[PDB]
Amino acid sequence: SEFQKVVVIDAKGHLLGRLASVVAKQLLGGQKVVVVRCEELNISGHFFRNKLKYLAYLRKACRYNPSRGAFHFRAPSRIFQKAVRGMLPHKTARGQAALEHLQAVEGIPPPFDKQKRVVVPAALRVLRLKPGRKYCTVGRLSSEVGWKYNDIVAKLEERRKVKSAAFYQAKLAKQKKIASAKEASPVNQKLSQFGY
Amino acid sequence: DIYKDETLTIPKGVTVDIKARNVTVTGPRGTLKQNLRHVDIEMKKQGNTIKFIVWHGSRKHNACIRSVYSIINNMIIGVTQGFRYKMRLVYAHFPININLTENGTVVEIRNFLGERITRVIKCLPGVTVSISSAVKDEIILEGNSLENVSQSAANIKQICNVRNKDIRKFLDGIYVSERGNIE
Amino acid sequence: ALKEYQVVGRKVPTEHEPVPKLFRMRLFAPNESVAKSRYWYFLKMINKVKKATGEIVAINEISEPKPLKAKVFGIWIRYDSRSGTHNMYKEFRDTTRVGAVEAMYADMAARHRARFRSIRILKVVEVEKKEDVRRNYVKQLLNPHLKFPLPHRRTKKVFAPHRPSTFY
Amino acid sequence: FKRYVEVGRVVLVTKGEYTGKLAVIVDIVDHKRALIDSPCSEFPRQVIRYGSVVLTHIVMKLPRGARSGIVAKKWKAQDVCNKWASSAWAKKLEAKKVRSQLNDFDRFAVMRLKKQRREQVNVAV
Amino acid sequence: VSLKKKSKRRTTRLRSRIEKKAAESKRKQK
Amino acid sequence: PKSRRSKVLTLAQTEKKGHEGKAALFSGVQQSLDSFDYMWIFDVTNMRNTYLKRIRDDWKRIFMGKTKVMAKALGHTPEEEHAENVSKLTKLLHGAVGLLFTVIGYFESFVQNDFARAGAVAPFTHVIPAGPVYSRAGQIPLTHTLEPQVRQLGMPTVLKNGVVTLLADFPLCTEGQQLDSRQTRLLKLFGITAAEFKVGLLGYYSKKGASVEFL
RNA sequence: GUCAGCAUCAGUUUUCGGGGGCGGAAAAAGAAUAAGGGAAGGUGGCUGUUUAUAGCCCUUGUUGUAAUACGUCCACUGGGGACUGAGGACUGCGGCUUCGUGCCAAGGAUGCUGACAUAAUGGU
RNA sequence: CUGCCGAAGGCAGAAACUCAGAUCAGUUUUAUGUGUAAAAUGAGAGUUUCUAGUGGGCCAUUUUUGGUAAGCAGAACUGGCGAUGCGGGAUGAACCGAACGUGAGGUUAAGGUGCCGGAAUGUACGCUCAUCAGACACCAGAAAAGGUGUUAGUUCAUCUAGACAGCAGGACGGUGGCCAUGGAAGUCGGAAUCCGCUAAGGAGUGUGUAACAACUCACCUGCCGAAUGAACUAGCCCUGAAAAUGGAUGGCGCUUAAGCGUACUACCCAUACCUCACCGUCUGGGUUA
RNA sequence: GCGAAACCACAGCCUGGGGAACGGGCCAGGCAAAAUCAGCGGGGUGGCUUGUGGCAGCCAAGCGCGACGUUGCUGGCUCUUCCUAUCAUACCGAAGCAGAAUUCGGUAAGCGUUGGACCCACUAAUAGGGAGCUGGGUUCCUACUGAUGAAG
RNA sequence: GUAUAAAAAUAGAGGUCUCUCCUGUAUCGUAGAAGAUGGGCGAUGGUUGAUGAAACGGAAGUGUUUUAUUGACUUGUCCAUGAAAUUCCAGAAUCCAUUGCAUACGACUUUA
Repeated sequence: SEFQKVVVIDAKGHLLGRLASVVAKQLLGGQKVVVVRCEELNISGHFFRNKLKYLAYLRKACRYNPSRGAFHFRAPSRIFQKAVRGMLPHKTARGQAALEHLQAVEGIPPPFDKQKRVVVPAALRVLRLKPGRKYCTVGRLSSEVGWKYNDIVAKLEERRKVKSAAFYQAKLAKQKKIASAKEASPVNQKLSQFGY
Repeated sequence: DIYKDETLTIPKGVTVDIKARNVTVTGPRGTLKQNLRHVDIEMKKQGNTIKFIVWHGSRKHNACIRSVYSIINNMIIGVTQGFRYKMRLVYAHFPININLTENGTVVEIRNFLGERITRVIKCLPGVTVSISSAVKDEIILEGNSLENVSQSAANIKQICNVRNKDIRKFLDGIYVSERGNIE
Repeated sequence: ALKEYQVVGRKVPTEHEPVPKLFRMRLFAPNESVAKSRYWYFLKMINKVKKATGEIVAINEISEPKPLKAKVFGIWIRYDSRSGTHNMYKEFRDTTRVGAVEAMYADMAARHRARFRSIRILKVVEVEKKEDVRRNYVKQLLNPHLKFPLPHRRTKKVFAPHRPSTFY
Repeated sequence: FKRYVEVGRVVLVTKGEYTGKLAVIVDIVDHKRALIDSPCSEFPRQVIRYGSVVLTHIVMKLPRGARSGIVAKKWKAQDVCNKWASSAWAKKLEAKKVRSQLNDFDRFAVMRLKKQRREQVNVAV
Repeated sequence: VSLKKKSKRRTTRLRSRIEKKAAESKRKQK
Repeated sequence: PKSRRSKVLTLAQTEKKGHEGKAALFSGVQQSLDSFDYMWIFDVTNMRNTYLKRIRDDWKRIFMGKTKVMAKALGHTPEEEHAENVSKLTKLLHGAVGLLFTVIGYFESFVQNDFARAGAVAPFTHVIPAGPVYSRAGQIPLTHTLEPQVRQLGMPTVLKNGVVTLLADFPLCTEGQQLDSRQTRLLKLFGITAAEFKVGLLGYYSKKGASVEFL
């Protein structure tokens, strides 16, 4: 709980509204936020109801120049951005600057796949939803509302998980070597009465 | 109620591994895998018995215990004795032509009420279709998954359906005649 | 919170009634003032004794004799509903009569939208006999081999670095 | 690793003025509250809800509704104290407590000591 | 999204008219 | 308002007595115990009501009520039991057994044949010829007008040209095999008299002898 | 002249901590220890029973005049923070002091120190 | 330009003088029946005289009669508005607080504490899943009610003499009772609807048959071992119709709530309350050094 | 090259609300990027309501009423878009539906719903409604559409 | 201190039949006149800078490893010097020209 320049949030298993509210409060506090893996955000309510909610959202359009009408964004990252910006005073310079401090992406791009990704417990579905309750996935609602990049993200995420697993195995082996040398070192038992 | 329980005793069916609601039951006839992630219940296995346990579950969630009990029992019955569905081809004037390809996994049907069309189905996994010579125009679907065999049966019956004709007189179609096990 | 009180009272003695009878009621109220008013309206509706010509002679808070023993309390109450009349009898397992009454008030406000003034308590009695218990959930608690995992585990320090355990 | 709410399960209080203390469940009052005791004198008999405590893995034989006197008697007989400490979980908790009790001079002691721990970083080639 | 055909929010004349005519209903039943 | 199974009702107007019927049966059991003689132990079997009426005809009464209801009314303990040494007789008293007043030779010898029931074993391996159905399995010198039986059979038969025809022969019964409900129902339409009513005369609760043997 | 820091005060105020009484069923509990009673969600023993190779509940005695808990009070006390410094010789009401041009937290802030002056404050 | 006083649906003020009073009160007691008379509390009370402005209306309140599908109309009192800014109810002539000099600090009211938004993604117990949920606000128009949605209750039922259900079986014989008919055997159709047996087989609950026959229940026996059923009430939930461009619990959103109900703390701030400084008006004391 | 005038509080996007008058200013949202050109003229009062009539009697779940029942009697010519309460087309269920043709009902507004003097033809059908013009009858700016256009 | 990269479930995960989680209050790092000048003792390590070469990383590759050569500093431990009156916080394109696949004028499509 210390002020970092950039917080990378792995949005897997989170709730859209709860994560948006927490992020919107951090941006007004003046913190750069990168919400990666937005195709895994969870929304309460069963999938058919959520798709009806979204398909009702498409209905809002101008009767003159739908080019000026409401802009319906189908990407899961843009869905999260719409949720976040609705919780911000974006009509003012403060809120407009706050939006510039948020980077919502699909998947985990290489500039952010090699950085620690914290999670928000106040938005996690496992901790915040009663078991036995129906929910949906934004990355699934997006595919059946118009989003057309689901397959590429899934493929590029399988590659990323494979590479990350290889990296962790190498780091775990090095950590095992360091861990083995730990008790071999003597001061770790000689004067460890301080609790370390 | 605090503790609602169901108990299942396993026959000579070898393995009933239940890792993470993904049951993989291996028996003499074959191996069936099926997922239970849709429900949240305890599966406590001891000896030759499995206990499906729900703590503090509501009646809606308690409706799923016996359902899980039944599907696991049906899976065990499939890996031990299997399932066999027997249909009789019913035709009044036009004989119905049946073809079996890729060892019974696709059925092509012709001449149903004088059709020039070819109605093709692909059977669900674990199902094989054969024609029995004991009785004429007899179709048999044999397999291990009751759901797959019976859903294959429903697909045959619904695709061979009479349209815009008076069903009180036009009796042509394919119907399920007997349901049972291989042994 | 609530405290159980005993209120003993009588009308002011006169020539007609030199020795008025003494009326004692066991009732629950947050404080003595509410208890006295709670008693006075009860006395009005049961025995038609006016508040003006009466007086509260004794007020005594009562503490639970054995607050460290789990008990089962059956509560006979009367409800004012749309029809203005209903009778209910509930059972609560708790170590204190006050807590049982508090649980009853919370449950009734949760279920039948009942308020403190709408609920009047007839009798709160202890049921020591297991057979005399009527409620199945109370009997479930009274079974000897009761066991169950923790329900509703539910678990500033925002931005946790690791995923929650929410298990053992 | 189940941690069923039994009669006689020892538990670790995590919320309230008795945070960090060790108790044992004597009776299960209801779905959401229970009665606990402990041989330690500073912790009195009381009824506590399950949201203010985490169950441990140690189960000790204990008749239902027992008084604090024999609860201490059975606790000492089966040696529950220092059986909880034998678990690495208690070692981590007490290590955190000692680290919290630590001070600036002794923090500088830890400074030097862990520097001497990183002294070696010796790995066989 | 509202996900409704009729708005759940009410106009000020409409909300005021309820207390106008709900009271008259009690007057009539009296 | 609640997901509960519906309880349909009809206009039979034939409600039973229940507890009153049980009390009447107990009173009748006491009267039968107080009756004169012949101390029978036989109430019913797999035989039909016509067979029971025929057996009751050779008597001047077979009646037991609910089984073990008369035994409960009599009482396992000899003090409650009206007869003597009834402690061992109550244990043997199970199933359909009851008293009568009119015998031994007729019960031992006269066993009229009757249609078989499920659970038993067929006396032979009954088979049914293919093609048109035979009412008496070839013993009729057999109308095929059982058109509704084609729909109500479930056997491998097709109603062709207004006549129920079986595509292939189906063995209805097999020797040494337990009789199932489907086999019993199919054999009901035919002449399967695989039954033999019997009686039990192990002992007699005589007024003077009071020797209820277990032979 | 400008801006600061600290100390001792006065007015207002917020937030922690300790000590001590006094009340209730002179808390109720509880512990320890003597009687009797009852049993279980029945332990050892042998589904059924009555502390045995676990114990529980009820009443009484005792340790006792126990503590705790709450309420309440102290003209008992220890800290932390913030806003304000109006008035302008002397009286007055008071406490120490032996009276004392005596001193004092007693009819409204003084004391010490630092930095800057081409900077800082304040105005536009 | 500033200050002070300040209405009206006979008033407010000015001047002239009474009594340091029992002299008055949008008040409450006591006594007699809203009237009158003679203790509480508050206030200094007053009389004649003249002279500006106004004499309207909207909203709600409680007392009645005439009323009707349905609202509605006419009275009396009461206040608010009008001359009134401020906090809250997303915003507002009539809703909840609060009556306003310039400032500093503290504390609140009403309403609130997921984000927009200052304040607990607090604690505790329950209810609810809605393929057009709820935040609504006597839920009053539709409103009378429907639902195999859920949770609680109230009143009657059987139940280790074996409960409900489930499978096995019996479910009969006079009799195809009598008129009725091509053909009707319990079941096209006209009154019942009796009897031998029981533990029970209804002149028969439905299907079906030209007629039959066959199956089923409603009625009993075998196995099986514990609770089960019926009628009502309460809360939430669905439904109880509504159209015409995009669409609104204020928005985003929220489902162990950020919805509904209660309980307990903590917290947020109005021009309101408290302490202080200052400005002005009024009132009172003193002032020939 | 010459060169006006009317008009002018200030201006200029829409949706829902702002008790009304909803407006452009206020509330909550969609949105929002200089400078311009040529066109065309748009912009200067119940949460009502719907499909089932009036009088009398008999019940009677229940609280003198009493529900359903039950019985008694006499304006037209062209135009953008939206709603479904669907005439046709698509797919379904029921019916003496043998076939053909057809009736009713469900999802369904994607796409059509004409030509002539209620009449007579065509058509698969000629379904119902919401938000520039003429006849007989009384004695600037903004929008829309195209066209350029400085700029990281 | 601009320090920390598996994945997945939560009615289960991972490690060697056994063990661990039950939150980062963790781990890495952390002295020095803002990091000075020397002396030893102990280890071949750490910080690594500079270059020089290998491999890897394409989702926005914002970088990763591997080294090599060296120049450094090497708190690993133990000693000696100086700090202060900072004496109480602060090469292209376009115009002119041309074209007619275009065109009110711009623009466009060609030539030049």
